[PDB]
Amino acid sequence: GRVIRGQRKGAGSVFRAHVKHRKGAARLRAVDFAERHGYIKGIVKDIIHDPGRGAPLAKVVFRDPYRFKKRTELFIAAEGIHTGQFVYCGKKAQLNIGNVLPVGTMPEGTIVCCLEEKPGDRGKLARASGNYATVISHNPETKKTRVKLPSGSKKVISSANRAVVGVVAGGGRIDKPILKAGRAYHKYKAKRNCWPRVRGVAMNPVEHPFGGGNHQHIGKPSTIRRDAPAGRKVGLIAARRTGRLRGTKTVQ
Amino acid sequence: KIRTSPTFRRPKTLRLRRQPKYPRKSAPRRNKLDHYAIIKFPLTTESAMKKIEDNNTLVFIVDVKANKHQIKQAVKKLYDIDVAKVNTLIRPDGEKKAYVRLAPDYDALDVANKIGI
Amino acid sequence: GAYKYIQELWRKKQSDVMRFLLRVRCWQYRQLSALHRAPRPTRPDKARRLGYKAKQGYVIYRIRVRRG
Amino acid sequence: NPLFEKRPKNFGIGQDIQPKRDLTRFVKWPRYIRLQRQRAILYKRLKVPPAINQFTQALDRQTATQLLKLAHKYRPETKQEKKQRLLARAEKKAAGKGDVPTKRPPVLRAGVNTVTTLVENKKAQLVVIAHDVDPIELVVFLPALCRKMGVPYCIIKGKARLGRLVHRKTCTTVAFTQVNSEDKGALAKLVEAIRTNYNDRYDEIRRHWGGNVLGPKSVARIAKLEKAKAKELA
RNA sequence: AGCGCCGUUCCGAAGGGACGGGCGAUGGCCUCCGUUGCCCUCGGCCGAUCGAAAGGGAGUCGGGUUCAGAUCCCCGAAUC
RNA sequence: CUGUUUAAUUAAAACAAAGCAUCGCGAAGGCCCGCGGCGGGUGUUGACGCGAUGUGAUUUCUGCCCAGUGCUCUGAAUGU
RNA sequence: GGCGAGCCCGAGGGGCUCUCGCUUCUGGCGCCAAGCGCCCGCCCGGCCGGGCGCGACCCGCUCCGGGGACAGUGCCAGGU
Ligand SMILES: [Mg+2]
Ligand SMILES: [Mg+2]
Ligand SMILES: [Mg+2]
Ligand SMILES: [Mg+2]
Ligand SMILES: [Mg+2]
Ligand SMILES: [Mg+2]
Ligand SMILES: [Mg+2]
Ligand SMILES: [Mg+2]
Ligand SMILES: [Mg+2]
Ligand SMILES: [Mg+2]
Ligand SMILES: [Mg+2]
Ligand SMILES: [Mg+2]
Ligand SMILES: [Mg+2]
Ligand SMILES: [Mg+2]
Ligand SMILES: [Mg+2]
Repeated sequence: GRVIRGQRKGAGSVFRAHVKHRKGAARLRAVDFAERHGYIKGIVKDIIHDPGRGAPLAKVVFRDPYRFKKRTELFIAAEGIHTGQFVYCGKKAQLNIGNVLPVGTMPEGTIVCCLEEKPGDRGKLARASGNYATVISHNPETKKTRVKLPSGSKKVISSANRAVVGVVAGGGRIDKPILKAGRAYHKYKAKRNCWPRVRGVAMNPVEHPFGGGNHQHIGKPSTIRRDAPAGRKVGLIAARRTGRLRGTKTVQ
Repeated sequence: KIRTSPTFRRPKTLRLRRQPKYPRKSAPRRNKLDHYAIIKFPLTTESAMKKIEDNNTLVFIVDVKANKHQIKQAVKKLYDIDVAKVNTLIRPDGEKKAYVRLAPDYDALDVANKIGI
Repeated sequence: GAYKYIQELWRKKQSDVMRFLLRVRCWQYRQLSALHRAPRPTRPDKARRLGYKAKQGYVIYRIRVRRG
Repeated sequence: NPLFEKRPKNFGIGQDIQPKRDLTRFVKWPRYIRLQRQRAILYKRLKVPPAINQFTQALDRQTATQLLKLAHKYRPETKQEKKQRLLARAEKKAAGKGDVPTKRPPVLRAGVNTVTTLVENKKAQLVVIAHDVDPIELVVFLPALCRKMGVPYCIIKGKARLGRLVHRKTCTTVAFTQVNSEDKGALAKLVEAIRTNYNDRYDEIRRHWGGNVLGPKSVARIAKLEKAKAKELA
């Protein structure tokens, strides 16, 4: 039969991200001497709106200790920062909201965001609007630290990776209903073409594993495993359960 | 010596000037587009004739490989007259039409009678 | 005088004196490019019995292909 | 005296800028620089076989200076003095018609194909084996062959210095076969020390493995953990 | 296998420029200047290049003229 | 609901839609492309995100069955 | 090295054992070395223009971190 809708995402023809009007990739500073053995003053000049992102972007300018040139970077704007606040960064930086510092310095229960998986990749985990991570279980030997992620997973990471202290601003973004198709169309036109959302039962048999027949019924068990080939994994992909929840996660 | 920069690039090596052992075409290629080959036809129609009286301007048909400066030099080196300006168009048959307006010291009727049109 | 010793040392290419040099050369050549000019043959006996002579005009290219 | 003040700069973190330091160990080196440097480091890390750890166990510079002072006067002829001797001897045998003007020419031999033949036929009195040959397989059979044929061999560092006594870029081998009358004592004095160093210790060299040295950062880490273990045990 | 394909900053020794100083030489009216070579010093490209007759893009307007031209040609007045 | 569609026999009760849910995935990853490379899309992205589904505003509810077919967890204690 | 602390022996002093650094009220500025000490051609013990070192410690064998004989890659076999 025909190639399904799910297989067209890998071509990158019309399903790419709408990437021009974005301001830039939100990263931390590439780690160096001033952030591993001290701290350095930085000034947030203005916060801006990266399109396709509900979290605000912050434009923090630094000073280069090696050449006379003011370098400008793009942080994720933490909650409560304001233009003109001296955003500090480094190892021995004092714990305040906005100051990015490694997790080995901060105590347990420190609510941070925009942390790193590996030390030095400039911010990977907990970057969406209104999310945070919980820092627990430090270790003197075997430099590791548990972090509770926004999904509830407790990941053991290194002790040298960095994290901006605070939560990501823009929290509560999913509180308002979109309330019409128009704001959803403008939201997805800002983000990417992720919206040919057509029901797989309503579409044809030759184009989807579910559709067709004189009645709009699935006809097949929608719980389809991970060993299934491409064009087959539709519906519930490797579903360990279904139906209404009972507890929160029940996963060790 | 101290390498103060973390980036290593090519050193400025010595490049030799091209001093060939033999020329490669035995001779300079002669100028095919000379003064006698730039300016071909003096146009003698009604509108081209009206530019002699009412404009102090000759009309010529030029090979398309020439420009305003070569037309000006060709007129000054063939007809012994000075040129104020040269306007060029491409006539849609394929050739170039050049309206050569002369200096006010010269007379287009006299130049036309000397060239025979 | 020597090329028979070079040949017989190359034959048993699983011994410890050869496999170290072979592993070092495989690392050295894997970290190189795909097609490039080796200025002199690394196997002089094999190159000479295939037809290399040490004179101007014979060029050794070291080349890397993918197995399978 | 009037104004002439001192203007110091504080080079700490978060203040006045850092000066231009050496930056030697932090420059992005090219591919071939990294190739040869990690090649030397890889020879230091891995275990080399006992047939190539013979190399880097080589001749000291006093005996090498004595060896070069002996080898400098047995130099092979270059093209200029070769043609000079050919023209001179040809003119003398044409005019004076000399039957045997030269009895025996004393000159050494070069090249691995020549030296291996000379040690197989026991013509070699002394063998000089270069260190810096990039295919080591060309050279590895020669120490054991000179040992089993009883000819003394000395491993020397630098094939370019051996090429410059033969008027060539690389020489790789030098065989002393014929000695003069006033040089036999000096050659015996060299051969006695060379047999003391290399030939008499061949069963000692063949058992010893070379290389197997970790990086100095890892050695300092293991030494720090060893001092911590000794502090715990004491 | 291969015509070739992928990729556009990635795994690259991917700048042929310059304020200036020194040394040497040539040339013009060798006083005075203009050139050439060598050495020192300085100098992230966000990577060759293409891609809009509606995007960005300095500066011409008034009158008259032909059967057909017009901010283009003539006169007059300006600007880059 | 406003919207969209069988251009050239259908304009709809059809599709979409906000809302309600479910599942996979903490990047050496989830879902995909490619004949090929640790090559690409999501990704200038990081669970308030991405991908895949059922139902279809608001109000009130989401009955009972894991026998079957799927999906998933778990153990070399254990048949093949 | 104490403008800093430490933990003891202990009369000055000793380092069994460690902590490092010289920027936290402010939407300011910060580069192309001040200073010191040697060595050069010029005024008779005077003037100009230069070079070197300390400022900015010495040495070393991965650029620095995180994995690592696993993951992957090539072939073969069995599932789906
Ligand atoms: Mg909700
Ligand atoms: Mg939906
Ligand atoms: Mg739908
Ligand atoms: Mg249908
Ligand atoms: Mg099907
Ligand atoms: Mg050659
Ligand atoms: Mg262009
Ligand atoms: Mg018209
Ligand atoms: Mg007009
Ligand atoms: Mg109709
Ligand atoms: Mg993925
Ligand atoms: Mg409803
Ligand atoms: Mg039910
Ligand atoms: Mg490493
Ligand atoms: Mg390990």
